[PDB]
Amino acid sequence: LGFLGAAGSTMGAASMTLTVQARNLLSGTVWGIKQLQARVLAVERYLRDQQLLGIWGCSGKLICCTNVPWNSSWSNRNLSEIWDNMTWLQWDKEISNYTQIIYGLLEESQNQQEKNEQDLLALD
Amino acid sequence: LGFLGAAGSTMGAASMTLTVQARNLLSGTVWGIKQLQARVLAVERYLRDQQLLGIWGCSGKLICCTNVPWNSSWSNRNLSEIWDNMTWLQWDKEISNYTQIIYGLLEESQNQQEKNEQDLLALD
Amino acid sequence: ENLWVTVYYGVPVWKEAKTTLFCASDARAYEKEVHNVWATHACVPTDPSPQELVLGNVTENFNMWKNDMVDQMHEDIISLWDQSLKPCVKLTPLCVTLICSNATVKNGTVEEMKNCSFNTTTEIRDKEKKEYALFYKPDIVPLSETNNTSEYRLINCNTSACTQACPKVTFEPIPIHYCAPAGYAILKCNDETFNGTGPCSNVSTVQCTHGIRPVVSTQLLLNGSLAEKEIVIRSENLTNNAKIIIVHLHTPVEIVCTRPNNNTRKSVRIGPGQTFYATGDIIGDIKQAHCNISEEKWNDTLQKVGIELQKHFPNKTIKYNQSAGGDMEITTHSFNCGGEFFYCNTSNLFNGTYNGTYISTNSSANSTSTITLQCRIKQIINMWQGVGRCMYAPPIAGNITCRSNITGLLLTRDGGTNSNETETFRPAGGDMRDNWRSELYKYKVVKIEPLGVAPTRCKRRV
Amino acid sequence: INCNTSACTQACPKVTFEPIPIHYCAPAGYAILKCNDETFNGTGPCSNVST
Amino acid sequence: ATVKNGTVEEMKNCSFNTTTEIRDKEKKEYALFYKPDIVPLSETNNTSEYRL
Ligand SMILES: *[C@@H]1O[C@H](CO)[C@@H](O[C@@H]2O[C@H](CO)[C@@H](O[C@@H]3O[C@H](CO)[C@@H](O)[C@H](O)[C@@H]3O)[C@H](O)[C@H]2NC(C)=O)[C@H](O)[C@H]1NC(C)=O
Ligand SMILES: *[C@@H]1O[C@H](CO)[C@@H](O[C@@H]2O[C@H](CO)[C@@H](O)[C@H](O)[C@H]2NC(C)=O)[C@H](O)[C@H]1NC(C)=O
Repeated sequence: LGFLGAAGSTMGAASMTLTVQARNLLSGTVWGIKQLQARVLAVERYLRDQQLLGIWGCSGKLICCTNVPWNSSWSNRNLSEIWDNMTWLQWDKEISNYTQIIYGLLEESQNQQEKNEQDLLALD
Repeated sequence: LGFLGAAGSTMGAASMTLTVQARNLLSGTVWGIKQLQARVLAVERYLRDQQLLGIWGCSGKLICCTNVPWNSSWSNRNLSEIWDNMTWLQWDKEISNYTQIIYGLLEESQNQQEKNEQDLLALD
Repeated sequence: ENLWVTVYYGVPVWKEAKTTLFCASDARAYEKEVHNVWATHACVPTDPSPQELVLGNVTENFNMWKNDMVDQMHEDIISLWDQSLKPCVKLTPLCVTLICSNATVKNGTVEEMKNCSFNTTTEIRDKEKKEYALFYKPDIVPLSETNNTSEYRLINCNTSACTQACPKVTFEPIPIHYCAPAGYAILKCNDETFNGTGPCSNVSTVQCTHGIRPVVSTQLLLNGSLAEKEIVIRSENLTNNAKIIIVHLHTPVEIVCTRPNNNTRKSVRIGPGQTFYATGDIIGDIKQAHCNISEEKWNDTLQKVGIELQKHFPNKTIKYNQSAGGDMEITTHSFNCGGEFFYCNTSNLFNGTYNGTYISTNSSANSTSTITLQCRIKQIINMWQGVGRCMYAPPIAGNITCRSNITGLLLTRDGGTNSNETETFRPAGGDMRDNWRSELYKYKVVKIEPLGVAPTRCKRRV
Repeated sequence: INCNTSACTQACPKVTFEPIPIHYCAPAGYAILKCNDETFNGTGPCSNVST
Repeated sequence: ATVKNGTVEEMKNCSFNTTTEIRDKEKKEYALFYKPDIVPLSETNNTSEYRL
């Protein structure tokens, strides 16, 4: 289906075929300095997102569920109506307010479990 | 033995000491704009190969065996005669045709595993 | 069941943002020389693949006016052209007195250009020789404020210094594909009746845009794309009578242009190892440059445009009229094709008007008859403000002809008075952003935001 | 002899034309292969090849 | 121009031929310059011929 082929497909149907959209984020071809700027900018963006995923413990990415509990004040919406028949592009316009809060919790939870990875392995 | 020190060695003997050849793919020193172009091109190449490995599930790379079954129509060659007494450089000139086919299967198999990583973990 | 946080990568999500799109072109131009043509000197070989993809359930608010791709196209073409004039000769020895002859003809009509002499510095710095060249009158101005009927000047040298266009490069508009770097997508509308701004219920994604023609014209929009099914009228705000209204036709109107005079190439060494060019004697008989348009086709075009100008002005008349006025660059239909800069008078194209009466279009008496526009030719050009604004276009020997397709109009609605019901449109000159806005209307750039967060039924197996 | 052809430049007095030796070499991800068989015709295989 | 007694802080009024917009036509002109930027031209004695 191509690059954005699942744009507008259901969130269930769009949550697969993620690799074809992950595989396009890195490429390059230049004339002049002002496009070399764009190239290194894109490389930087990719590395920033990868580093963010790693800080959450989702290295080897693509889909990665976690422990930071879903506070009801983030969605207040029904699971079927959000998964079966909503689309990701218009899901963003329902949760864009609250992702930036969740990211910090999602880092500190990784810290809180890597502490156990330290301690329990030491004791064993 | 150095950079390509295992070139020409047996595929078994060249399948080890991969780190010394993996470690040389990143470096840089530049005069002018054209060598800067070369530098960012090398960085992009490294990231492309890393992303491809991650899409297959071989993150934390170096050696990573899989499930995508070896169709007999890819080699039709005996295991000892290919592992004990062939070398990688002339192994490419026996299998160069069919790698590009295998890569897509090797992506979708990782997808077919991540589906279970979702489902079975959810049910538990 | 409970719900925790989960993160997906590779999600389809968009936000429109700025980005520098890189130009690409078809491979046949990339065996060519430096600066010939700009479409290859500063671009990359394009690929038709990947083919166009349609997004099967979408809605995105495209906007033809609140757009930033035209700004990039403007900046890129200015910088590219200013780069293209660097290796050329800069004509500073030509800022000298020109003594001109006063040949004259009376009765009927005549189209003379002056024969002017001027002392030149040869390869030797301190030795000079008498010479001559023929110049069109618009580029020649009298020098002295005191009365003298023979001592003239080039129109420059009062303003900035001024440059010859390189003889090896061309002004031919090779098509250009603008397209996006990694992490950005170009979204394309596909609803044929699109007003220009507002939602498109059918939206698509492409890798690289359709080949745009960097072609210059003021009052008529020359070679380019054609509308899909009917004429479309597009303006930023039709309640405003000053803004440029773009009319994009369905069927083209063919126009042929010609300079019949069999001109001659004359060369002049000006300083050590660089040559100034000029026209020598005119061969044959002196004649008038012009452009022809079929009359019935123009009546049909202006009538079909009148049918849609009355969708916003139903009761009132539409009453086309001549350009308002101003300098020679402001009023005429200026264009370049064949290499020589024409400036054609358009007053006969907008002389009458559709009066609501949609007069019968068939059967035409003689479709081979045409309406001729008389044209004037320059050699010194002020293409845009400030970008090394001179270019002396070296003359092309022989007689030349040019054939091209009309595809759109730039118009303007005149100021009303006395509550007039018969109000009038006119041709409009405009900045070049207006010209290219008719071509980049279909496209918008979006960034890909591939990281999303969702509630899920699984917990990490710590 | 010039001034009929292009204009023409003095060599700067501070710079020199001395041929200082130059080492060409490749960026990361590329290698230089060196033939080391002394009788090499110039084209064709080298049975001894080095990096 | 000269002043005597007390003190004076004056600057010179120097004329110079200039090429106008026409390469091969010139016109007379003048400008005032502070002395530190004006030096006598000829090594031979001349009370009026100066240089930048
Ligand atoms: C533009 O003006 C120039 C001069 O201002 C014209 O060039 C001049 O043309 C005349 C006529 O051919 C030349 O004089 C003739 O020379 C022959 C020598 O074979 C002689 O037998 C004749 O008695 C006559 O003297 C004259 O040399 C030439 N001037 C220069 C500087 O070359 C030119 O024809 C004019 N062009 C137009 C389109 O009006
Ligand atoms: C220069 O003028 C001649 C004569 O007007 C042109 O020759 C004609 O060109 C047309 C096509 O434009 C042909 O259909 C005719 O057969 C040609 N001959 C005649 C006698 O008409 C010539 O094309 C012009 N030069 C250029 C470059 O357009």
